[PDB]
Amino acid sequence: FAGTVSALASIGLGLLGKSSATPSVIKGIAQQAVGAVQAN
Amino acid sequence: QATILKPQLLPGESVAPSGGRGTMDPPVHEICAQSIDPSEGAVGWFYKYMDPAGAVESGKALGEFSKVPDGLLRYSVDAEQRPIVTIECPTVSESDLPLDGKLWRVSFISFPAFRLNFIALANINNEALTLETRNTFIQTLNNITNWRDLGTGQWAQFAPGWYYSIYVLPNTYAMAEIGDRTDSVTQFRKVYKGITFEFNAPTLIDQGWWVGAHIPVKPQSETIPAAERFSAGSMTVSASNAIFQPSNTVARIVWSITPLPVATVALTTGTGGTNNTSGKFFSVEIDGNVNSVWTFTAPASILAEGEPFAEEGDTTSFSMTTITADTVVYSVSSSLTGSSVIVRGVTKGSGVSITPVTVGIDTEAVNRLSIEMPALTTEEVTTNVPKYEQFLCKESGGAYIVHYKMNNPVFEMTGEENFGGFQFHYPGYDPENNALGLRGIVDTFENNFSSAVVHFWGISQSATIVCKTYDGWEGTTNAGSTVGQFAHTGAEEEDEVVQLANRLQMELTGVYQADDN
Amino acid sequence: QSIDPSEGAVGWFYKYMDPAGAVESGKALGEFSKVPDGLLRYSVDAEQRPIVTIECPTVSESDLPLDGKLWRVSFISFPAFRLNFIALANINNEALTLETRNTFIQTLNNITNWRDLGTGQWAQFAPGWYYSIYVLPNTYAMAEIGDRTDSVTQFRKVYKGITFEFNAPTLIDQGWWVGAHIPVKPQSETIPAAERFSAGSMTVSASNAIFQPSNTVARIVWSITPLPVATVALTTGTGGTNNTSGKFFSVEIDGNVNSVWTFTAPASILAEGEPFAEEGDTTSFSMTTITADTVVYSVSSSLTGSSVIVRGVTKGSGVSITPVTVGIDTEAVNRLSIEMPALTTEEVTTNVPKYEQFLCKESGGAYIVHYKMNNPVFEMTGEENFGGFQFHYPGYDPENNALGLRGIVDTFENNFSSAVVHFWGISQSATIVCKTYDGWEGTTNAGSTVGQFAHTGAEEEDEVVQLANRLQMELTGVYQADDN
Amino acid sequence: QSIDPSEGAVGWFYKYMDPAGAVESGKALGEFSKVPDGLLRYSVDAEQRPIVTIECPTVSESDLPLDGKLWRVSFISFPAFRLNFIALANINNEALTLETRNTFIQTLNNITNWRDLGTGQWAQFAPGWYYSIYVLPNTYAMAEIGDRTDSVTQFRKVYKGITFEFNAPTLIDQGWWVGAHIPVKPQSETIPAAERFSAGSMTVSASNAIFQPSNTVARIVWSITPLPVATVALTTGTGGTNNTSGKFFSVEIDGNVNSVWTFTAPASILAEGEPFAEEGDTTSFSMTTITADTVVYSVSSSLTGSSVIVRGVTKGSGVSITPVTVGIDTEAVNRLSIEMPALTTEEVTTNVPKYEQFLCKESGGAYIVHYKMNNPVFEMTGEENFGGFQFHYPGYDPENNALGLRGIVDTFENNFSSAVVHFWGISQSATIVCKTYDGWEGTTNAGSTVGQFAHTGAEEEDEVVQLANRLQMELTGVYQADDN
Amino acid sequence: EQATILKPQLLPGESVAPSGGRGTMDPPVHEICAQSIDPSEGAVGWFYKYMDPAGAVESGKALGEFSKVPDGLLRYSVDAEQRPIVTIECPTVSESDLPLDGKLWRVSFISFPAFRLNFIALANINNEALTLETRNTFIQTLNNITNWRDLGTGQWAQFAPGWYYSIYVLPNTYAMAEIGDRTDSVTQFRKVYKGITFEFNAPTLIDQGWWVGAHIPVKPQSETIPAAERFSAGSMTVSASNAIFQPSNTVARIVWSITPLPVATVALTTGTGGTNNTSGKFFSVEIDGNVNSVWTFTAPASILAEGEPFAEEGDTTSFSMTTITADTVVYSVSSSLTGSSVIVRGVTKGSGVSITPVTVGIDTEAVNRLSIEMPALTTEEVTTNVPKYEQFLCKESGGAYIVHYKMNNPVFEMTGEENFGGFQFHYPGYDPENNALGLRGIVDTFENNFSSAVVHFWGISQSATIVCKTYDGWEGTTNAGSTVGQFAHTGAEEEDEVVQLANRLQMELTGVYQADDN
Ligand SMILES: [Ca+2]
Ligand SMILES: [Ca+2]
Repeated sequence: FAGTVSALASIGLGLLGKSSATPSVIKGIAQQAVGAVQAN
Repeated sequence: QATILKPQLLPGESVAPSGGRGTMDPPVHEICAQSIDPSEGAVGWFYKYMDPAGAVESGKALGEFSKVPDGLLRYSVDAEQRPIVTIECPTVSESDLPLDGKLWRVSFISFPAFRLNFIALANINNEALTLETRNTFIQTLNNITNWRDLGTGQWAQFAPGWYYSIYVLPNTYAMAEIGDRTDSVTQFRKVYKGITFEFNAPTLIDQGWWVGAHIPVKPQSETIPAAERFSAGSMTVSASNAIFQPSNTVARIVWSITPLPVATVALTTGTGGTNNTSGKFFSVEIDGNVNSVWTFTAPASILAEGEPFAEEGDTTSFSMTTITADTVVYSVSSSLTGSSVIVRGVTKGSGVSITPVTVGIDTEAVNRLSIEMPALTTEEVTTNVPKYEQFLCKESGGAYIVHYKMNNPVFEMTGEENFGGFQFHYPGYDPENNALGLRGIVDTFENNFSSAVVHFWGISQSATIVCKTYDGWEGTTNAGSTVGQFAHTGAEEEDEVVQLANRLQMELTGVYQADDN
Repeated sequence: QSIDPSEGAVGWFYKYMDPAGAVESGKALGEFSKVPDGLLRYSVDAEQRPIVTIECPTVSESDLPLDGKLWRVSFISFPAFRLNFIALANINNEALTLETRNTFIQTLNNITNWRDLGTGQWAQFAPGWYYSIYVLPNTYAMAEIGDRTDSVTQFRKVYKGITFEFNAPTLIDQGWWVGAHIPVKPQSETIPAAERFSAGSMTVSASNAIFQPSNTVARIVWSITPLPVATVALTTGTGGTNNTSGKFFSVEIDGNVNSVWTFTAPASILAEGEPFAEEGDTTSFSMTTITADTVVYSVSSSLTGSSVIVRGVTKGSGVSITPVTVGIDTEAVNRLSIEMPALTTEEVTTNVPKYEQFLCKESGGAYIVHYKMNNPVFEMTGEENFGGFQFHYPGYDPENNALGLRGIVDTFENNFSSAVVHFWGISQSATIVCKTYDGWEGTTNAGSTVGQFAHTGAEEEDEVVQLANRLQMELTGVYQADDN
Repeated sequence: QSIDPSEGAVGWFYKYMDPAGAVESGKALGEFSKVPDGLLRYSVDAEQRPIVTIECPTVSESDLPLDGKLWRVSFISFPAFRLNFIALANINNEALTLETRNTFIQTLNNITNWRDLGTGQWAQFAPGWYYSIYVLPNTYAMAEIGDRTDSVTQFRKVYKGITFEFNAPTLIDQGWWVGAHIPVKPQSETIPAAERFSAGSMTVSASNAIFQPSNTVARIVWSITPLPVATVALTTGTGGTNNTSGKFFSVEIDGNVNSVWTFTAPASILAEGEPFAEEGDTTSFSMTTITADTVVYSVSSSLTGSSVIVRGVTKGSGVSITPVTVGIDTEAVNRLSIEMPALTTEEVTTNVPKYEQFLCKESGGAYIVHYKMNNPVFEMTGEENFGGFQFHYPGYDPENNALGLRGIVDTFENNFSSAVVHFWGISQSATIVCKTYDGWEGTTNAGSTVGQFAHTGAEEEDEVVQLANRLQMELTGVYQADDN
Repeated sequence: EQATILKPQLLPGESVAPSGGRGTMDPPVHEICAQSIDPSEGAVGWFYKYMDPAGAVESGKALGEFSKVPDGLLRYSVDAEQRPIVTIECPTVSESDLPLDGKLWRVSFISFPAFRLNFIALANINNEALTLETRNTFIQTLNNITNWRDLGTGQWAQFAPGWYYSIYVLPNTYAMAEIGDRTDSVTQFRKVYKGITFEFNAPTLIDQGWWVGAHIPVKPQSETIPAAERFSAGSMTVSASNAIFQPSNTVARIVWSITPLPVATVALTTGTGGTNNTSGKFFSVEIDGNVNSVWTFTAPASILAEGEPFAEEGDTTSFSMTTITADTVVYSVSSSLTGSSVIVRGVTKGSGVSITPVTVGIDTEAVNRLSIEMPALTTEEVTTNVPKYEQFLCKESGGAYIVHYKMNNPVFEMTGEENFGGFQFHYPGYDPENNALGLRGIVDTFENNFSSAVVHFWGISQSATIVCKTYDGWEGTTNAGSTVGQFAHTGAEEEDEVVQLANRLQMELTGVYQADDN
């Protein structure tokens, strides 16, 4: 349970699980997973 | 709408004061919608992939449009080459009248190839192509030796009323294939490729029409053996005619030799008129009269008709005994005493004369790519293709062609797999007429994209074609890559769009008018 | 949105799913032969349903002897463009031993002018073994640059459905079978193109000529790869010369030892570091000894100083290769190293878990539905992997491979799984009818006839395609014939 | 309930992601070696977890000296079937001269029986440089032609990912590295099949022997391209031999200029266009000279009038090759031209952006994780691209490439990043433990053992995979070991 | 606040045909609206990069096409970063064992805002004080390098006894061949920023070491190598040394090379080997060996030395060593020329190189060399003469991190071809006599704008090394054959509004920092 990279999955996999399943949406989570953000 | 920014450190990553990565995924300016948020690159790409030339001057181009939005590559370099070539009739057909109502035919083959743009061949006379006519053509493109020394876009006679030239893509072509300085990238994809064939004609005699149609072609790596002590080769003497001088007097044969090393051919005994390559293998461009004789020191041992002909330190002398206004007889002569002379019958503007040679030179193995020359027939295309379009050049101020991910439903990464010596086969065409060694075009062929051709017909000697091409390639750089310094993260997968595109494309004809550019 | 798919995309569905039943269930709608992946801007989709009557190698077609004797017959189906499938049979229900196996293989790779077996007709290849090939008419029809020539820039099987109906009198309506799909991609092992001379090999298979004194006569089919087709005619003795339509040199003959066949060399030849003939010599091939088991042969020519040639070939199994060099030239043309789908009823089980097996009595035969197994999408299979495939397999020694352009030359579907079906307890008094609904979709480059049929590639019907290979997946590509 | 992937997906996802944390985090569950793309009827998924402790070349795995000396070690993981990666090294702290790297490569392009190297044992190709080949056991274990002879049709790497733990005592952690995934694809440059005489070549790589007279005694690796393997042994002189296991001829031996080993020809051989020796004739090999940088080798044939060989070879440099020609028959096999993933710290950092460098001390090693980097979807490498790994690179000229079936013989996983991890300035006294969690999915054609656990393909779970794919294109694939 | 501007593809009023017009579109400008300005990321990004070329990226400030100086000067431009990372290591004397409580080295770096070239290394194993002789021996060397690309591999190179240096180039730019057959480069160019972090790769404890860094400007004033025809005069150098693991007393290595003379494949004719060849276009070769060993090749062009005809287009000249000691060596070059003379010459291994003046029967391309006054080498010469420097113990700083900046000019005047050359180095106390004639030395264009730097390290345990993670940004204007024209497009807009800061900011501080602040 040291995997960071792994956490960075279950985090998004986590979302996905209750996410609209849109591949567009997937992009969303997939960036959130990397912990990205909307700057300003 | 809004901008996105990913962190160097992944949630939790604990880097040192100089660790991490050295990059910073350029921000995401993906635009927004009720259902999707493609990034300007994703978007730009869509339009570019769709209407390359237009979408740009259309203003709809933007962001990493030269990158494909299918979030496949973790990192990738990419760009677009917009080389603009002006194709125009080869023969300065001298006319006495004030109105040389002459017309010429011309056709272009587009290959979604890494370094190659498209091919083109015209007929000074508007005559169509004959089988054997066509064949010579073909066998010529297979026999082209130091092909690189042709990218200049220069015209080249192969048939009587026929010439042909090949156009590279300025930079990718500007990336050599030698072990010393330049080697390609690990692989790539033709992100989108379009060409406009502007009908540059005097708005006086704007006659003519053209047919365009996309045809997919996948290459076949019919590879060449790696030789050691000796290597098999082919001595080529494609006899031709002096674009100006008297056939029945002077000939213009091109003389190359498949695996034998490039060695300067200086005309010694004769009248004069030579132009040798710079390619790695030995080839020559020379025109002259009978008595004339060129020379050169044979880089390596050479056999032929069984018996040895030359040795490293030998000096070969090539001449021509007879020059009918259409046929040509020639002689090849070795220093090496005990050897006998070589002679052979050719026919300028016709097939080449082959000479199963053998060169005392280690031979790197390299594949040759067996590629079916797309319907070149005035009217074959018209048949095997329903999605072809066609109008008069007058109307459609030219032709607009947009290639597309034709072969694979999705965008694979055509890599080194299919790379090599283009060697075109076709129906009715005999390969026996195919030159040996690694000659012909050499390039990585985007096996995903749609190859495609467009023949112009019934135009005027005066009318010329400005081919504005927009080639968009993306690939992964390895080493020595003079480009690796441009690669960033690969486009994000926005299939939402992508699919649409694919549909359109499919749904559409990759051909349009240079007025819909 | 209803998820409305073109009625023709639906056709494709069932067709892919159940290429045979779909037709029968009328569910065969629209131009079902085009793949709804919305890929091609245009394309030609075709579907040949060629039917073959498989009889037991020796058993007549006329009279059906109710022997109450049996025979093992298996078929290997390949998603090859024109090649429908291959079938091999043992007139004694026997097992496929190694040599037999290897011989079988060996043969297929050394099949010179393979077009010579376009005819479903059998061909002994071992002591009690025969094999034959089944081409897909319409495609096989596509003469590779002859007089009548059309062409396709690339294609992809849209589905393949073969159903080996167990045509056996209910009387001895016995035996069983095992079917299974095994995906195989080919590798392009190249046959270097050459000039003044071209290396090659002179093969000479030998085996008893059904209906001739076993120990006396022997039917043999000897060929010579780069050597251009030569017209052989018996020169002196007991008749028995069947020639080839082929482009290279091959001929099947039979006769007394003293019998002699001869033809003129259409190009200079070399054998055992030595010369053998000029482009005009009169080559003479005959036999020295004929054993119901073995056979010695020897060929010579009018070439002055031309030594003779001699080697032996134990009748029924393998060929006597002869390293040769021909005076003509070769093309780049390469063979296709292709793994050979488990030929033993053994491995098939021990390797394919989604394989099936029923008795031919209940399961009126065996019906298999080929499917895109190779890659998750319907990639286009073009030129890239076309060539004379030569199957390799454990045990099989490449040594036995010819040297020229041999074997079944065709294109392989870089996607569809190949499948094999072994019938075991069949009664010679039974024949396996083979319904073959196989439909490909490709693109034309040059031709005078096919073009006019090319329209638009089926629209991207993502939703269907989706489930499509989803089902095929969780499903055994094998099925009870009667379930077609 | 948006979607419910079965464990085998999750477990997979997490693995094709953090193949270490997956397991470590117990997140790896279900039959995870199968890609939930749902493309197979049946498939055998598998995960080989080799843990090799890549110790410095000249080091005692026993009483390691707390030296404080350095050494470069670059790992170039390839998504090959039974090939984990290659290990580059350099005891003397020296850069990779073109000479050097060109020597390196050629070594790997001319490795006679690469199998003889599976031991991953160190091999000195250059004065201070070594290499070695670590393999994915279990697969490699399945003997190529085998005894139970299990044969896999097609496969596909489902997830590479391996960590290169920086095994070093706080005393000496002086170390820093940097990885990066660079995709690679093999272009099948085919080796032709010939008949009576097939060409090949004779290689001889000379170098000094560990703990031996750097000018009095030198070790070479003499081999022959298409030559059938034959046993050698010192005949007269200072002992020192190591025979090959492969089907071709090669051997490693140490000794002085007086030392002479010999073996008997397995078949005819021509050399310098001259019959060097026939079947019987016993060939001898010795050294006219021996220094610290050069060696004159010379092979004497038992043949009568058989002129012998004499050759200069700078030990530590390339391999001096003598074109050959054996009387054996050869099957045409495929050599695979393959770009060599940037071998230089800079070459890598400037051309690849998604690289990630670290100080070993802080980053407890390195952890790279490959991923389907070519096909946007998991196609299925099979026979498709299998052969002799023969690499090139900028600079490298094939002028020094072996004519025979050499190099690393395997199948390169078409679509999948091959990566590189360079460890610079590592303590002599430190090693790299390499636990790779490699997994693949394939199909069985013939075998007796593998086709048992062959089951159904993974259930097509897009979203899952979809995401997985997003994260990849998204990531670096190179992380602090502390992140596995 | 955010904003996105779009420059139409047309101009107000332009009536444009479909087919034609402009072929390139303008990448959309994204501006960060500020209460006083709204630069585009390609600015900020730059800004930051230019300012902290590493920490700006590690931090998350490297936005857009930051490799483009925002000063609306170029219409079109090519931008690109290069982050080569070499791990300069101690050189090799021999597997000569190594105790931790023992040996260590001194290694210095000189970084020049040169287009292709990255930085020049230099180290002394036994840890030495740069003696005058040592210096010259060095400089003379760098200069007399024939096919400078020959070592672009960033491989160590000896010269003085126990002294080695090396050259590291911008892997991608070095990758772009010069004056090659059909090869050439960009039109102009200008470093957009460039910093280097010499991470201190040292064992946690043997953290011993101290380094100094400082920015010192240097501009190349060019001197020319005149063209000629019948024969182009030049000279052949031959330096000496003892290969590694080599009996220094009787096995010497030499960097024998002739200048205007064409590379001619050198081949060992007799005796032990020890011979390396050069890819470059000029005759250069590296051989070593027992005294009486012989080398050779076929003299490509008419050679005349010692005022005497020495060779012809075909003669085969060979080089053998008369007497080789563990310090000095006497060599001999013999012509296969009918009654030619012979060249007996001797050189001191660890120092200097024998220049035998020659004249080659070959035409020459006039190409000038750049008189670039080499910067500091004297650890204390810096400290004293350059105020804005910073010294640190590696123990208390993971290393050094320097960052340059247009110092030579307050503006960013594109430093085109105007100063291209195989720059030989100039230094206080160096005889330009040791200089090689012909066009040798490292070839390249020098950013006639940026400050060059130097960063000497001492007391670095042999076992400790230095990872030199660099970040060289630059933008030029491509012309023809450029393998980059594609990556070209619209120039950066003028953000002097910001630029200014950056300038007066840099100057505000040193260019030297801690390798833990990047
Ligand atoms: Ca593919
Ligand atoms: Ca100025």
